[PDB]
Amino acid sequence: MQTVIFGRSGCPYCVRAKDLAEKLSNERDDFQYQYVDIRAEGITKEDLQQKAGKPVETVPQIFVDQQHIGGYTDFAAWVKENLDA
Repeated sequence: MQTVIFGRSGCPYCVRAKDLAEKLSNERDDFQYQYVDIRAEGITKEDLQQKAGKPVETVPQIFVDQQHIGGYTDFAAWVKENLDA
C-alpha cells in the first residue's frame, strides 16, 4: 500500500519510519513508501493537524493510504500486528 512519512528532515527521527516503511517496501512486493517533509516542501501544521487527527504539537507522524497511525511507535507497532505475513 502507500505508507507516507511526514517528518522533520534534519532529525534522526523520521529515519526510523522511512527505514521501516522502506524496508517493508522491499520485504513485501505490495508495499511502497513516500517521504514528505513539512518545511522542505511546504506543508502547514494546520492541514496536517486536520488530516492526522489533532496531534497537537507532536512529530514526526506516519500515514497509511487514508488512515493516520501516529508516531514511529504506533507505526512500528501497527506494522508488527499488520504485516506479520
